[PDB]
This record gives sequence, C-alpha cells and structure tokens, in this order.
Amino acid sequence: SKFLDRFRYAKQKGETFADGHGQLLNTNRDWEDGYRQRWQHDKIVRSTHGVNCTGSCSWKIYVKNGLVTWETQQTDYPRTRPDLPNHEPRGCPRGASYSWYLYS
Amino acid sequence: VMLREFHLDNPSQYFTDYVRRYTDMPMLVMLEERDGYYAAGRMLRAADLVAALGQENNPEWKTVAFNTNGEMVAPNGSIGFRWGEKGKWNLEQRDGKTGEETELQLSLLGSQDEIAEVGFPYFGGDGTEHFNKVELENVLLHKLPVKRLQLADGSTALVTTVYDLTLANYGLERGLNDVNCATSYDDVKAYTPAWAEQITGVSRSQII
Amino acid sequence: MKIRSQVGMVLNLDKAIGCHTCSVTCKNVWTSREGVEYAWFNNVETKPGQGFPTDWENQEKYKGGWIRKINGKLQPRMGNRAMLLGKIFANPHLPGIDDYYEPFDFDYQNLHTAPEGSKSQPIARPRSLITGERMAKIEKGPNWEDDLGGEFDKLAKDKNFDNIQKAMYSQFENTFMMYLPRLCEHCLNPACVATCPSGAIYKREEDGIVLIDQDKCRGWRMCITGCPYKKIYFNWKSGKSEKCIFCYPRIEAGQPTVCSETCVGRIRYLGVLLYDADAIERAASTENEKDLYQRQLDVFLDPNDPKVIEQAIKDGIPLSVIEAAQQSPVYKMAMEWKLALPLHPEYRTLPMVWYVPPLSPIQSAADAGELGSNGILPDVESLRIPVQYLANLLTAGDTKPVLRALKRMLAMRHYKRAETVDGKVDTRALEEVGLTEAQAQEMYRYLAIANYEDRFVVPSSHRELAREAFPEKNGCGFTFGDGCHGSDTKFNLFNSRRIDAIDVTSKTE
Amino acid sequence: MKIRSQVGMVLNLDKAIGCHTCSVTCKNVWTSREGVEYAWFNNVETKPGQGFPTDWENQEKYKGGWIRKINGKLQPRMGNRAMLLGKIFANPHLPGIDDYYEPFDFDYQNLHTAPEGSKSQPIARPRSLITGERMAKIEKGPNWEDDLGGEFDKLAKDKNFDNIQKAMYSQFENTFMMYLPRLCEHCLNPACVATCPSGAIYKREEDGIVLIDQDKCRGWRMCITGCPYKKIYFNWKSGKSEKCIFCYPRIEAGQPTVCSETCVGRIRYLGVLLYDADAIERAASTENEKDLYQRQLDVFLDPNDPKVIEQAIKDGIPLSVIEAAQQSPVYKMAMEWKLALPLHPEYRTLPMVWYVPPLSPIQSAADAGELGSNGILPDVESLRIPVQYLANLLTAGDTKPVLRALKRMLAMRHYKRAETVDGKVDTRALEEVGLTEAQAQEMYRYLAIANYEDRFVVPSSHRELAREAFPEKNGCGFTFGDGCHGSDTKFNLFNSRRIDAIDVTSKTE
Amino acid sequence: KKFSEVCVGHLGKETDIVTLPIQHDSAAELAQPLDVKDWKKGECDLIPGKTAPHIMVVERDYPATYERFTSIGPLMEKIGNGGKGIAWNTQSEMDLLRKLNYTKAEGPAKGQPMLNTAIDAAEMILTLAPETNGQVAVKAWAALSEFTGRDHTHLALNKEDEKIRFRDIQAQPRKIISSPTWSGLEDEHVSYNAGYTNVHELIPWRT
Amino acid sequence: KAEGPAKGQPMLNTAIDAAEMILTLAPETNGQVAVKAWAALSEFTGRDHTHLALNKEDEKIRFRDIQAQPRKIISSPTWSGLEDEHVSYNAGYTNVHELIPWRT
Ligand code: SF4
Ligand code: SF4
Ligand code: SF4
Ligand code: SF4
Ligand code: SF4
Ligand code: F3S
Ligand code: F3S
Ligand code: F3S
Ligand code: F3S
Repeated sequence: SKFLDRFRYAKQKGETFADGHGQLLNTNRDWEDGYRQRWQHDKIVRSTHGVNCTGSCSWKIYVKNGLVTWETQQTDYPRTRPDLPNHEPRGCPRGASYSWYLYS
Repeated sequence: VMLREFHLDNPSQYFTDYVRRYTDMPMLVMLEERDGYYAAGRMLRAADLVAALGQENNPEWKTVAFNTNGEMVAPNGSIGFRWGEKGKWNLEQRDGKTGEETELQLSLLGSQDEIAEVGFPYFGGDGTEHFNKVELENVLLHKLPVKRLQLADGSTALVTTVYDLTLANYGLERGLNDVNCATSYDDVKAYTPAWAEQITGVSRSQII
Repeated sequence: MKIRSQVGMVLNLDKAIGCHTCSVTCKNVWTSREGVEYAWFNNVETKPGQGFPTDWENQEKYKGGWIRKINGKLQPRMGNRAMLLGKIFANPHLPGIDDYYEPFDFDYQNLHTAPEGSKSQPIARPRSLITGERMAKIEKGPNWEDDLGGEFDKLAKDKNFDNIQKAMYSQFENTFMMYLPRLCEHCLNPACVATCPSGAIYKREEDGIVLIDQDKCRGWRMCITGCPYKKIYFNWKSGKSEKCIFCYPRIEAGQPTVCSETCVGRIRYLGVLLYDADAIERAASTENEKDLYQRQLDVFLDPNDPKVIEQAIKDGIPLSVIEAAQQSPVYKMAMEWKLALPLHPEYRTLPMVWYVPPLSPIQSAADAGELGSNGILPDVESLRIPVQYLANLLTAGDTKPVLRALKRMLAMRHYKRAETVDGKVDTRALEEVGLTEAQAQEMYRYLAIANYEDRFVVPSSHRELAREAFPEKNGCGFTFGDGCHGSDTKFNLFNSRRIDAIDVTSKTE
Repeated sequence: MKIRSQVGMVLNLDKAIGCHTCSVTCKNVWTSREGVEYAWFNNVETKPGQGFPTDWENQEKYKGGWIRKINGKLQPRMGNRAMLLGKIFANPHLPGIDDYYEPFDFDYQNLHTAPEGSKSQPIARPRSLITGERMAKIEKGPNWEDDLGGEFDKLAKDKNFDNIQKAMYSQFENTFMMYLPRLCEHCLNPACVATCPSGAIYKREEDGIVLIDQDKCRGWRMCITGCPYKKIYFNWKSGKSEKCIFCYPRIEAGQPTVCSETCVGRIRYLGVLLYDADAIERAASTENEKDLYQRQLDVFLDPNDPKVIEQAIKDGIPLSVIEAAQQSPVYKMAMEWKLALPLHPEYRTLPMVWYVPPLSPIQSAADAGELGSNGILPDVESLRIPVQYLANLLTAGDTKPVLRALKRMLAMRHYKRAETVDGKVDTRALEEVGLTEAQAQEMYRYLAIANYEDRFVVPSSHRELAREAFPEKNGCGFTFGDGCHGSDTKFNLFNSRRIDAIDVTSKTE
Repeated sequence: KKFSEVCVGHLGKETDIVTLPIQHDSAAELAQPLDVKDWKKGECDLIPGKTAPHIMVVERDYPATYERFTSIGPLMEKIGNGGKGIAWNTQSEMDLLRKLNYTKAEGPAKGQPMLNTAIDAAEMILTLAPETNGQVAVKAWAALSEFTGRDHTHLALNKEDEKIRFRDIQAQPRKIISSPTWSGLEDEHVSYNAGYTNVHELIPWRT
Repeated sequence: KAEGPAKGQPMLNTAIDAAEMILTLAPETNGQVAVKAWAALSEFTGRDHTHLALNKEDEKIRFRDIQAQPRKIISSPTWSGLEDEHVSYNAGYTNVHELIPWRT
C-alpha cells in the first residue's frame, strides 16, 4: 500500500551527505517502469528512405503494439579503413520524422 | 557382400578405379616366415630394392606396387615425397622415378609365382559371457597369391598386395580352394552374413 | 568522501551541424503525447538568439539556479523554503505557453474532403493543439530563430552578448552563427530537486540521472522556475512536470541515449565520471563564480588512481563502471585535454553535460592575411566568433579556458597537417599549448576518427544489484493490473499480489 | 455466408524430432510467473502415452468438448447452461494439480552456503513451488513419459489404443514411438468459449485467435473442463485462467508465433484460412463424427475464387489477408494435398491446428523383404506405426484419410528418388495416389526445402482498422497509470484522462 | 598481471628445457621407418627428434608475462605462421593488426599490436587465419602447391579480397573461405565434403 | 513460368524477385558479371582490367543478406573509381591509373 508506505517515512532515510546539503533515501522506484515500457518494442526492421536526398541511410524501424512508432539509425555499416572515420550513424532530421506519415 | 558382388563377381568400374587410385590396396606387403605359414609383415619400401627404384630421397618411406605391366614402381604421394623434395607429393597416377603415367595393379592373382598360406588373427571366439561368440581358430590360414623378390641386401622375400590380403581377411573365396573362405553367405566363416548374425543378432538377410 | 558515478555527456560544438536530428528522435520516442507536444527534452538553438523558452538564460527574469548569500550559504534564486512556499498559489516567475510557443497542427483532411465545386484550391490551415480553434497565423515555434531568423537587434538581446560591444556584429561581413543543442544537465547540485515542495525529484544514486517521480509529483510547478536551463516542462494535461530522462531505459543496459546514438554530426560523447558527493555543496558555494568550473573539476576523481578505485569499490561502484570510467571520453575531454567546458557554471548547479567550443571562419580583415603561427590554418586570435561570447556561455565570462580549448584544437590541426601533408613532425603548436604528441594523437583518435566504441563508453546500471532480477525477468511486462506495484508494504485493499514476485515462501530456509 | 479469416497452423509430425524447443521458448516468454509455472501453453508428448494433464483425451473422465444430442442440437459435454451453473460451487470434473504435476525447484543455494565441516558433500534437494516445503521425491513432471518412459502397460492406457489389439506392441521388435507437440487449437466452435459463465473468453473477429479476457474472467474455472484438449490452465495465484494466446502480439504485425519460428525441426507452417462463420454450427453438429473432418474442410473457402474474394472484401477482410490466403501453406496441405488432418475432430470444436501424420520404419517381418511398389522405399502397408492409432488421433477412427496422407508422402519420395538417383521421370506412385508432377514438386518445395518465407505466410492483423493508430503510436507504453484504459465511457472517478488519446477536440470540424 | 608482479625476485629471465614429441605434419614424422628401437634398451642411440622427443630450449621472461599476454608477439613477423605441414609469411596481416588493435606505447612489447580486449584477440584470429582472410588463404594454398606440384590457389583466388571482421559477423554470420587446413570446399556449387580435395585436387592424405 | 507466353522464363512476381534480378545481373553486385564486364572493356583498351574484380569474382550480393547488413559493391567498368580496401572511391581514378580513355 502506497498509503501505508508513507509511515516508513523516517525509516527510509539513509545517510546525509555534503555536510547536510543532501539526503540519501531508500524509497520505492517502481514508477520508473513507466518510461521503460514506452521504450520497449515488438521488433526492429531494417529499412531506408525512398526520397531524393542522396543520404541512402539504413534505419531501424520500431514496431510497438503492432504499429510503426519511431525510428533510429542503424550503425552497422561495414567499417571503413582504420585511418578513416566510419559512416554511422548517418541520418538527418527529415528522415527521423518519416514515421509520422503512416497513420497521420 | 560389397566386395563379393561389386568388386569380384560384377566389378564396378567406378569402385575399381577408385580403390586403385585412392587406397593402399595395390601396395606391396612383405611376408614374414612363421612355423608352417607366413604372417603379414611391414609394407615393402623403395629402399628394399636394389636400385632403390631410383629413389635417392627418403627411400625407406616410399611404398611400392606393381603396374599393370608387371613392373615394380614407387608411385607419387607416399610420405617420403613430402619432405626433402618437392612436386611429387600428389595422387597423380605416376611413376615416382620416371614421372611417367602408370596404372597400378590391384591383385596378384593370375600372375603369382606361387600360393602361400598367411595367418590372420581371429578374436571372434573370445569375449565375455554377455556377448555371443563364434568359435573358429585364433589364427586363420588363407591362401594368398605371392611373388618372390630379390632384396637389396641380397636376401629374398615374398610379397602380396594389401588388396589380396584384404579379400582374404574378409573370407572371400577366389578359386584357390581356401577352407577358411566362405562358400556362400550362409557359410559360417570369418566375415560372413551368417557369421555376423550369430555375433550381432541382426538377421543375415538384412545385412545382405 | 562518498564516491558516486554518472554517465556524463560532452557535445563537440565545433562539429555541430545544427540539424536537429537529436530533437526529432527524442520527440518521437518520449514527448509525442498531448500535454507535452510543445516540450522538447532535447532542443537545438541557433546563436545569437534568445532560445526556447524565450530568454531562458535571463535568470533575473526567470529566477532559475542558485545564489550564494552573503553568509556563504546557498539558496535557490527562487527563494528559500518559506519564500518558495509563499509563491505556491501562483508561481510569479512561471514561463507561460507563449514563452515556448502555442503548439499547432494543420487541417490536412480539408485537402481530402473539400467538396466538389470549391471556388478555390483547398488548403490546410493551422489549428491550435491547446484550444482546437483555427489560428489566423503561426507566430512562434520552438526553433523560430533557426539560422539567424529574425532581425539582429532582436537576436542580439541574447543574454550572452552582455558586456560586449555588439554593434560590429550587425554588419554583413562580420556575421556569425553557431549551434547549441541541449538537454537536461543532470546536475550534481540540481536546482530543480531543491525547489520541489513534494520532494518528487531525485538524483539516482547508481548513475546520477535526475528524474521527476510521476507517482509522487503533485504538480506544484515550482521546479520549472528552479531549473536555470528551463529543461523541465509542465505537462499541461496530466498536471505534472516531465523532463529529459537521459534515456535511462537504454543507459541501464549500457546503450547510448537516443539523442547520442542518433547524432548525425557525431559530436556527442558519453563516458563515466566519478565524483565526490560530499564535496558538492563546497564546490557549488565557492565565492567567485569564475571558480565554479575548476571547483567542479576538483569534484571529479581520477579513475586510474588506486586510492579512488579502492574507495569506489568500498562505496558500492560496480567494477564494470570503474572500468568504463578508466576509458571515459568525457573524462579525457574535460579533465585531461581541457577541451570540454560546462554550460553556464555560474548557475551553481554543477552541470554534467559539457561542451567543446566551436572554431569559426577567420574574421574580416584588410587583406587576405599572412601565414600565422599555424601556417595557412587559423590562429585563435583570428576566429570570427567573439571569444567573450563563448566565455559568457561556458565559463562565467572567463575567456582563459575557452581560448585554451580553441587553441588546442587548432594546434592539433597544425600538427596533423605537418604530418599528413608535409610528412614531417612539427610539434611547435602543441608545445605552445602544453600538449604532447601522444595527447594530440589521442585527441585526433576520439574527435576525428571517432569510432562508435570510442564515442560511447556506457556501462550497465546493474539493475540486479540490491534487487531481485530473477522474479522480475520472469514476470515483468504482464500489465494485467495487479495493483501491487510501487509500494514496499504488501498489504493492499484489493486483496491482490504482485505478478512478478514470489508469494509462496521457501520453508527449507 | 459470413467470411472471416484466421492464421491456422500445420505441424508435420513426420519431421517432428520431439525436442521440446517450442515448449521452452513459450515458457520463457509467457508462463514463467508463479501461478502458471506448471502450465505449458505448448507441450510435447511422446506417444503411446497419457499426456499432460494425464489422460486428457479421456472425455468420459474429463467431460471436455461437445456432444450432439438426439434432437441434433449441440451441447457441451459438461452439461447445458443450467447443468453447468449447477456445478459452479465445485467443478466435479476439474483436473487437480497432481493431474499435471506438482511444480518444483531445488535448493541450489545449499551448494553455496553449506557450512564448513559438513559430514557429506552438500546437495540441492527438491522443494515444492506450491507449499515451499521439502519434497522427499519428485514423482511426476509435464514430460514424464518422454521417449516411452514407463512400463508399456502404463503407457498403453493411451486413449488412442481404443479398439486396437495392442499386445503385439509390447514386444521389443515391434516398439514404436512418435511425438505430438500441441498448443491451443483456436477452434472455430471452441468449447471453452461456450462453457465460460462470465463470457470472458472470445474469438477475435479479425484473426480468429481465442483469448481469455484477464479483466473480465471471474475465475469460475469451468472452461478448463470444457476444453477437450485441456489447453486452458488455471493460474492458481491470480485466480484466473490463462491459455496459449497464439502470440497475438507478434501475429498482429505479421510475425510467426514464438513456437513456430523457434521450431528446430522446421515442422510448423502458418497460413491463412478463410472460413464461413455462418456454417460453423451446421458443420460441428453433423450426425456421424467421421464426417466432421470433411465438414470442416467444407467450411474453408477457396481464396482464389473471385466469388469468395469479393465476398471477403464485402465482409471486411483486408486485401493483404486475402493475398496471404492465396499463398497459404496451410491451405495447400489441408485442402489441396490432403496431407494435414485435424486433431480429434470428434470433439466437435472444429480445431484450427492440424497435423500431417508421421511415417515410420518398416515393421518386423520374416525376412529382409522385397522391392514393393515404391522400390527400396516403404509401401504404406509396411509402416510400423498402426494406422488405426493415427486415425483415432486425427480422423475419428477413419483410416482412409490417414492412409491417403501417408501414401502421398511416400509417393513424393518415390517420384523424387527416380528423379535424383535414376535421373528418370517415374510418376507411377503419384498416379496411384492421384497426384500430379506439379503437386509433388510443390509438396517437395514446401515440405523438403521449406524456405522461411514458405513456412510462414502471416499477414498483418491491421491494428489501424476501425481504431485510432496515430494517438496510440504517440502515447502507448507510458504506463504511468491514467486509470482510463479499458473502457469506452470517458467518465472516471479519479478525474483523469487517457494518456494516449486526444482530449482537446478540433473546433474546425 | 598479478603473477608478473608477484614473481619479481623469484623468477626473472629464465631458460627452460622443454621436451617435444615427434610431430605429425613435420619432417620429423619420418622417424622410425622399419621397426621400433628403444634407446634405453640400447637398441639405438638417443637421438632427440627421431628416437626420442625433441629437446628444445625456451627463454621465458616471467616479469613480462602480462605485457606479452596483452600483445601479439614478434615471432609472427620473424618466423611466420603455418600449420598442417605448410608455412607462410604473415607480415601484411601483422601490419593490419597494428592499425586495428593499436600498439604498445612502451615496455617489453613496445610497437607490437595490442591484445587488451577479447575483441582484439578475436580480430587477431580472423586476420591471421586463411579461413577468414582471403589474402592468407591464397598464400596458404600457394605454400601447399610447392609440395604437390599442382596449383591450388585457384581455390581461394575468387575470394582473395575477403576479410571477415568481428563487427561484421555480429551483423550477420559469415561463411568461411576454402583453406588447405581442411579437405573440403566452401563453395556455392558444391557443399563441404571431407576428402574432397584429396580426391579432386590430388592432394595426398598424410599417410 | 509454368505456362503462357513466358513459359520457362524466371518469374518477376514480387518486388524481391525484381530486386534479385537487379543484384544477379549487375557487375557491381555479382563478381562473375564484374569480371566479364571488365573483360569486355579490356578488348577496347588492349589492357587487362579484370584484375580489378578477380579478387571478388565469387561475390554475389543477395537481397536477404543486405537486410542483415548493408554490403559494399564491386568495382565495375560502369564507373571510374575503385571499391577497394586500400583506396577510397574517386571518380576518374581508372582513367588516370588504368589508362582507360574518357569518352570524349
Ligand atoms: S535520413 Fe535523411 S538523408 Fe538519410 S535517407 Fe532518410 S531522408 Fe535521406
Ligand atoms: S538541468 Fe536538469 S538536473 Fe539541472 S536543474 Fe535543470 S532539470 Fe534539474
Ligand atoms: S537523453 Fe534521451 S530523454 Fe534526454 S534529450 Fe536525449 S533522447 Fe531525450
Ligand atoms: S483448444 Fe483452445 S479454442 Fe479450442 S476449446 Fe480448447 S482452449 Fe478453447
Ligand atoms: S502460439 Fe505463442 S502462446 Fe501459443 S503455444 Fe506457441 S509460443 Fe506459446
Ligand atoms: S515542483 Fe515538484 S510537485 Fe511536480 S511540478 Fe515540479 S516536480
Ligand atoms: S543538431 Fe545534429 S549534429 Fe548532433 S547534436 Fe543534434 S544531431
Ligand atoms: S470459466 Fe470463465 S470466468 Fe475465467 S476461469 Fe474460465 S474464463
Ligand atoms: S518438439 Fe522440436 S521439432 Fe518443432 S514442434 Fe517442437 S521445436
């Protein structure tokens, strides 16, 4: 019970730090699952953009709840010589917004 | 069964050529004198012959065989050609001395100087009480076609091929009237379907 | 002495291309909900400019950050505890929606459903996402000033132009612009945490990520004013505040944040920094604000020092975290090469997202110029971006550390050119800035080649420690609604039990 | 005539290797929670055997499935509505935990914590996951009979040995065993749905997957008895029942189920089947149970028939689903080649997970045998597994359809051997079984080569249809607890609003 | 690392006498051709490498154990690499490895490629092996060709530019290259079958 | 095709079938074709250019493989630069180093 937890008030207090400027607490953090479950997805699919930009960037298409939700760049291109920087992640702001179209 | 039907009675062109070029069957084995019979000794080496078959490098590590023309030769590929020299460690059917193409002969039957009895070890009669055994003789004497050769040290010796030794070991009758060879698959001899049925319990007809 | 760890971030503004890819990916993942559609956890601003929200750097106006009282004690600029509570019925400094922008959408469907016989070509007009009403015109956006969009006199109101004769910069030939991408600084002495009456904001012990507890937040909306970087955004629908979460779901397993991995310019670096939590208040309360930068560096600890390593282990820092700290690109840039600098250290929050200042085209001159100390390449004195502007942004007005960073970058360039073009060893520039060939080569490795494994060195947050990962692995995610999550006491009115826990106790000990 | 679609499944028992990989992957993903640790949504059984739960095929004992009354009307074997309700205080046919097995774990920690000076080597003993008490011995498990584990007289109690003189099979030389992997059949006329007093179980319209609503289920535990395949497992902790969910989260986007994609033997095929929902009752109530198999085939519709296609579109079937139905490996095996057969059609549920019967080594004989119609390969009459056993399992005792399937498989083998060994065309075997060269080559393509794209032809469940995918894409997953999910009426006592919805209505229409 | 510091004062630069049995796939395999002679029975002289094991001298730098463990030694460049009776030059591979793994800045192994991480070690394996580096594959088949007198480089020339990398296999498993270390082919027209090269390339079995 | 006007010809039913046609026929994606292409060019110039693709003659890029990881293409006479691991692609490189004329 979250209500009953309030009674463990002072009991959840750990050591203070920085000469009393701070307090370490030992309290529940389960609420953090809220953002974790948003990031979680069904799968990622490799795709790119059929637009005339010259980018030719490979992306990870995220499917969640059986729908396309967002995309982030693939970074697994075959690496260039050791004396050259690699291509990853490529991408651009336009491409990062493509997912918007599907159900817009 | 395979040797009897696909190598002897109805020779397979594919199988015959294969064992001729890819096995040590045509290779010559020296026979050792025993009391009343012979035993298969070490393989004949180029070094054992007078001119060492023209082999200067590792002659004691190169095996010998007869070509289809009755001539003795040291074919390419033997371990002796691997070190101390180059270009001859291959399976090309060639004469290791003349570098000329040659054809190895498998059996000496039909060109032997005489027939000699060679003893073969047989353990099928031994074993614990938990397994079936077939009593024959600890040593099985087989009739093998041989040829007498004059060695480099002046001595003489009888030789036969791995091929002939193998057919005898399997118990294949070849016309020399060998009592220890099978007269049929039902003949309980050292290595038949009838024999195996007793040892393994597997029906001879299935084995066949 | 209490050692704690955190994955800090460094953004190389010299490589910044102001593309906003970082902003779009964050938005798609974290803030596409009604209530936070106007909120950009990560936002990029073109400077000179006033930013998002407008004039966020003006603390006299917004009251963010800390002040050091005459007695030497720290107090939120917003006011002490009583002063702050006295403002709770109506936060007098609160930024309004118009300080950000009124979120909008367009009537695209009109393009599809326009009736036959229309007198003119149908069009999609703007509509407010706040009222749902037609908008006569869009007058503002989160990136309205992009690429010097607006009259100079307007952009130049930029707080960072303080103490600078800016007239000369209104001249075409002297034009300059740079990009400032930013997110929450996940400070060591966060002003937000200190200004929340409910105590819903906290810094995570294991990785230093600062979060607003969505259960515990009561919507007092005071924290928004408290943050001098204005990186906390009120969710107008839920009635609670939200902020950059440093992508903790990813960081927890050793992955880069979304804005870091998706940074197209490859300017973001992630690396562990070990800090002495017991020194936070001492550092943040130093008398001279120009000393805050160095005071913070002094709170960072040497990860290769056995004394620190042994203390770290004693204080609970995982071995893999200590290891990551020993190959941290952030530590190298901030502590070793002195290329990275904090963003507005004078706010006294001890920010953990630092920046390498940008180089720029040489300034306008009488002629084509002459070869300088760096040959055909620029000398720090010739750069067109006024160093004082950069100092106001990163070092509380002290140009010394900014000049050092810029000069060192140029020195590396001089050294590498001698090597790759002349095929000769020339360390003249490096010696002038106190760099060794080895340091210049490592700088080059990380800044130029910048392999993926070198840009991000993120260790696991080790969720198995001090918790029960086994039952969690087996039952997390089955969101049927057991009503038992979020509390340590097992009793619950609905007479239920946690789905991801074991209720049948072992009787065999 | 009301057309609906469903992704059916076919398991080729001839390729089954009884490895249980399918069971482990399902378990790890879906049932590793306390309460369902003993439940195996997918479980593999070695036959002859009684299975999991023990003797599940004995409907006289467990009362599963439907019966056809004298008046021709269907009624759950469990009883009509009133009869069933009269059993609600204590389900008299309910399988007990011991009918499955008492779930156990081991005291591994004793191996780690055993005290110094122990008299003997420490060991990890079993403990019950139900009571937490030490177990003197493990006496049962979900796969206890694996590979003929147990005396023949015990295994032979197998319901499928009915009407068979089984004595001869107790002889070593006549030994035989096969594997039967199984999951929920996601029936067209599910007995579970019909036997749930709360109406919490339903078949999804768009893809035919049968689910138990975890909100609405009240734990009446009658459905467990109703299912003749005993594929519904009570969650002893939550107090509600659960069952194979056909991995709908994956199917919804066009992916194979976990047990299908992880099937090591590559024996599982997934393909759409279009069926006439209006004919379900007529088919399931046919007088002779040996007619149920064909009656069900008659409910399946030809996906290449324009009449069916146009009706499908009119009934709302997505174009991509119709397309998938036209290249369905399941349709080919069940309808065209007649290789796949239902599992226990006599239960009258119209199951949707079918099986191709297995071939087996030739039976014991007097000699090595002679060349038969198929040369050195087996003739159907020589197979060691009694065809009547397979008929009891798949065709209500009718050996005709089983013999056809087996003979056709052997015919394909004969035809292919002539082709690949003799380099000749020999269709003698195919003609004898009514197969064309083209059919044999396609059978070979799907059964032998079995490329991934040919084994699984799963279309999307199209979650965007009749719903609002846009707001969902933007806000799904933020599980903060808005308390507004799961209801159509907007009013809620906690005065909240859905996180993934739009509350501000457009005023521009 | 701990051993290297703890051994100081106890073990330094030592000289070790190591016995080594006669190895198959080495010229020494041609030890006793016609019979068995036991030197301890006076049936022959004790000849290391022929009638007895090879007696080798190995120098060990115990304090440098860690530095050697974490670096690719100089023998690859000084002596080379090989196996199954053949050897080849692997200088180009070591040069590549210096760029991929970086090099020791100082100490006993200064200048040698690094072996700090498991990935550095994996890259060493991939770069040096003929199965994973077409360049090495061709040099390997070329070495074998000297013995047989038949060209075998045609077995890897069509993949000479192939170089399998650790990060690439993380993206997708990669099929290896035909190598003389084995006797079958990694080909797109014929599956791998042992003894295939002996039968079709006429390479002898090592008997 | 089983029957009809195109009986016996490879199929082009799906986009993947079409993609495989492209990959299999092009010298950039099929080393076998690459060598035959460079050989054709060699007739005109009188200089061997097959050495530019022989080391990749067995390479065959497939649609499903690129879904697993983007693949670098093969040096082709269709272009004037090299796809090499020691030198980056630079236009006009083959004209300058292989002595192939510009089509002027
Ligand atoms: S991310 Fe941008 S540049 Fe890359 S392919 Fe997409 S639209 Fe083109
Ligand atoms: S930048 Fe982040 S941690 Fe620092 S005061 Fe603002 S919201 Fe708090
Ligand atoms: S760290 Fe994550 S939440 Fe924060 S700005 Fe970057 S992408 Fe957004
Ligand atoms: S097999 Fe599945 S759908 Fe059919 S009755 Fe049982 S639980 Fe219901
Ligand atoms: S379909 Fe999914 S839930 Fe059903 S048995 Fe297979 S893996 Fe388990
Ligand atoms: S002041 Fe605190 S109560 Fe919420 S709105 Fe800010 S975190
Ligand atoms: S603006 Fe572009 S350069 Fe990186 S910091 Fe943002 S993605
Ligand atoms: S009978 Fe119905 S109420 Fe639940 S336990 Fe079964 S689904
Ligand atoms: S038993 Fe094995 S063969 Fe497939 S059906 Fe299950 S993974």
